[PDB]
Amino acid sequence: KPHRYRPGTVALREIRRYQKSTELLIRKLPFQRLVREIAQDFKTDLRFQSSAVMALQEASEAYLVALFEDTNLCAIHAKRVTIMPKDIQLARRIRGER
Amino acid sequence: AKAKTRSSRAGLQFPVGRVHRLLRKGNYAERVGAGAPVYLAAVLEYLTAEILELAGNAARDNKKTRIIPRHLQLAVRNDEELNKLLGRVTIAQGGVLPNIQSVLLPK
Amino acid sequence: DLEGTTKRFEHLLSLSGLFKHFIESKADPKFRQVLDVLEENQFRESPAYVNGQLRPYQIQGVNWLVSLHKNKIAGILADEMGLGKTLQTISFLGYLRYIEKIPGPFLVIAPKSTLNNWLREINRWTPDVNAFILQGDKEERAELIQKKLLGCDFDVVIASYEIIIREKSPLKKINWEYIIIDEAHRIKNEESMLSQVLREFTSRNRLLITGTPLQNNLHELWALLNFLLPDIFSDAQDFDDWFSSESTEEDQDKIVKQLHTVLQPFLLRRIKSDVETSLLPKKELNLYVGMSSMQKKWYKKILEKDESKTRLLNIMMQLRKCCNHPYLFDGAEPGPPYTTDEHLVYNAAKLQVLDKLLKKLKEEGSRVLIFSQMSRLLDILEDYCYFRNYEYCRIDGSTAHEDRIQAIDDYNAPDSKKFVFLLTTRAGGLGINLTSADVVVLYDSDWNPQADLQAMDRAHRIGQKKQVKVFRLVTDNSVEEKILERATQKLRLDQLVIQQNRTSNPTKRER
Amino acid sequence: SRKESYAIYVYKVLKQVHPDTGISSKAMSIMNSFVNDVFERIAGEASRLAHYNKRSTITSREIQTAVRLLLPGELAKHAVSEGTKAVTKYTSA
Amino acid sequence: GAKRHRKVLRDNIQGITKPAIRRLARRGGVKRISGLIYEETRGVLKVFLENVIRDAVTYTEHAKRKTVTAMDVVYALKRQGRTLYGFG
Ligand SMILES: Nc1ncnc2c1ncn2[C@@H]1O[C@H](COP(=O)(O)OP(=O)(O)O)[C@@H](O)[C@H]1O
Ligand code: BEF
Ligand SMILES: [Mg+2]
Repeated sequence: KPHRYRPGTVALREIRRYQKSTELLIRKLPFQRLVREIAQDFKTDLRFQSSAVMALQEASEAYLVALFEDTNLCAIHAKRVTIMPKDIQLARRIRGER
Repeated sequence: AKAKTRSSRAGLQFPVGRVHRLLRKGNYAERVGAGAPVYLAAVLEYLTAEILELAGNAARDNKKTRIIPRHLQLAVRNDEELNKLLGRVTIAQGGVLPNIQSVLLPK
Repeated sequence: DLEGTTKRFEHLLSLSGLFKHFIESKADPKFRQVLDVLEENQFRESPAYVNGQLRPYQIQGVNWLVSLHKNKIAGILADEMGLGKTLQTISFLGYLRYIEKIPGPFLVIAPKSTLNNWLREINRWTPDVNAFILQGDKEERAELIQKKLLGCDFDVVIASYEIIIREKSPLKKINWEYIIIDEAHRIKNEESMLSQVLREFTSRNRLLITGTPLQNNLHELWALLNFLLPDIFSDAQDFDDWFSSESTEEDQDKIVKQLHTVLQPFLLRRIKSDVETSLLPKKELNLYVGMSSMQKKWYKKILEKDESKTRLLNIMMQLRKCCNHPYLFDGAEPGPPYTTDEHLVYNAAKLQVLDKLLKKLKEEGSRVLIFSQMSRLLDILEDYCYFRNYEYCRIDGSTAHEDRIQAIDDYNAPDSKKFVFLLTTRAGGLGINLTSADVVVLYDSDWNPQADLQAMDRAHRIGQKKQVKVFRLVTDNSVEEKILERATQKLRLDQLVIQQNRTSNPTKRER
Repeated sequence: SRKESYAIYVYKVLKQVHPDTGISSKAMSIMNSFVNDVFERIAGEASRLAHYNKRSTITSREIQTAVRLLLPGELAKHAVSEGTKAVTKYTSA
Repeated sequence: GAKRHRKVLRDNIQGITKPAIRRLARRGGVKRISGLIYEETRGVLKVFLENVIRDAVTYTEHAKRKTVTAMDVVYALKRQGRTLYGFG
């Protein structure tokens, strides 16, 4: 029979891995074109610095990261272990961000 | 006489002449006291060492010889005083304190 | 080393006193110690270990090559493309294998499209040499590494541009005999990473090879030249201001003779026109066609920035794509079913002449090759090839390794009905032979004329039994006109010296 | 172009605390980043207080109080000493 | 034929992939994830982005440039009270 792990043991292992890791988790090429997409609705035809292009992601992640752990707090208080968007929106509302 | 740096005169390491210029162009006031560039400049040394000493401590705990932002991230965020101080500071490449919720631990 | 360095100068100093001047123009290690003491004080029979006949100039190149070996001096086999220079090398490797009886470690480099040919020709002519096509995956390259490459169970190894960079570390530990470099065009840049991986290996000789000489600049010339004999020059701008760029200020054009005089006994050029080996030249026509009226809307929409709300970060390319093909701009094809009909040839400027010429060459039996810059544009041609129901094979950048071989074989198969042949420019034509074809057409022009020359001679080599009829496509009243003029500009700044070298809102609140 | 920064002084203080520990460059940039911030936050805070009492010249009285305002708890307590010690040392010297 | 138009479906915002999203969530410490999160995240991240980007671009023209600088965006971050160290 196949040796499948109990579901979640893998995830806790994963949770450990990244919490020691420090690198980005978002692919650069998809990432910057997103910004290059966005710039058009403000001013046409800008020219981005990679340092700036890089600098975006950290805020991009660090922001979303702090979001996650708060959202994780939600289901726990809501006595869950699986996150719902209602948690996510809730924090942002608690963050007063709507 | 003989030229003697103010930082030496205070027995400090930080360049006070730099800041007294910087305060002078910093447009914080049209006049500036003399010990103020001094007064701050030493406290400047205090916090850097305070963080640097912490930066040294964590640097040892993985048995490295050179300090990195992850160490810096760990140190300040492991310090409740610094973390309270730098709560609106996000650290480049610093990563996160490893912390798993109690309820995510398996029965 | 130094004995060879003394022994190199035995042949280097026998030329003009210019080498002493360069040694004394350094602004100096102990090369002077061995220079001062000197200052004050075959096989022309086409050897039959090959299986065939060597051409007369081929033997001369080999004999010239064996002289460089006996001189222990370096050089560049710069003979014009398609003159059987591969046979010259295969004979030369036999020269070392049999006359001197040293079958050893050898390293040769080919573009991805061409690794088949060199292994194919080495088997055909000198089957006694152990060579591999070092291809495959990370694991699939490993069993080559430890089993045969680490086992020293080979003579030559055939790899690609990037593989050696992927395999620099397992290759340093093996000292080589030559680093055979075909189509040595990536080395034009010193900072091209392939250059820094090749100055690290340790081979007794370093035989650089090309199809075309330097492309643009004297800086480029000694970029090829500096890796030839590095301990001799060891200088970058010293070489440059020594010659002062063909007298860019005085235009004496006589100091160029000094450039020619050093390189003539140091390097070898032969041209196809002199020793034909094919006895038939090639034709060329530049099919100036008007830029399509249908796309004139979008071409104005690019010039006047009228379709809208996108990038123009490189107006070069944007006009270049419109100069190339209209449907490339993501909306020129409005059909949700994306109809495939005569509208494509209708809306396109070129394809109307292409449809005419394809009909003519179909009846004439001309086996045509098509070159282009945009792989995406080739998709449309692939679609339009489906429309006309022609057999063909599409080679593009990074298709496969075995697919390249099989598509080449089917196209070059005897009596191959594959009437057309889709191919790129910078991935396709860098050494392959297509003598089954006669006519080669460019859809678009490239900012590199020698590459344009490199590509065109694909079918016009040894083995071409028909007249090569070139039909370049240039758009009338277009920016492509300036590129070709600039292409000529880079052409004539280079051809003039090469010919001398051989011879000698408000109030609207939402609330 | 010339660019002036704080690396050398930070490098000196490190060898005061850890005379053997090395350092990266990016983290040094962080330190340069950090120092300028706290440099800024104190000064404008220092400025506006002089505004609050309508004075025109910034001295240590100004500097110290905001340090008490800016640094929390023990750092403010300890650093004021760090400030206090140097000032008297300077006036004496 | 008819293959020159067979892939026109980029539509960037999914470029932030589910594997990354979970990889992101895994670093954050979430053990199990709803599937609608991925899309909802795409909204939260984007709406975040321009507000700075607007502010980030908002600088640029005022200094009469055409190339966004990190320092520029560095100031962009400060204004909403999330400061970063490490790009000068
Ligand atoms: N002396 C010769 N005898 C027989 N065939 C030759 C000879 N010289 C060239 N050829 C043929 O001409 C073609 C030219 O290919 P190659 O030698 O690779 O030229 P290049 O190296 O310039 O591409 C080869 O396929 C080869 O079979
Ligand atoms: F003339 Be060789 F094929 F580059
Ligand atoms: Mg040849």
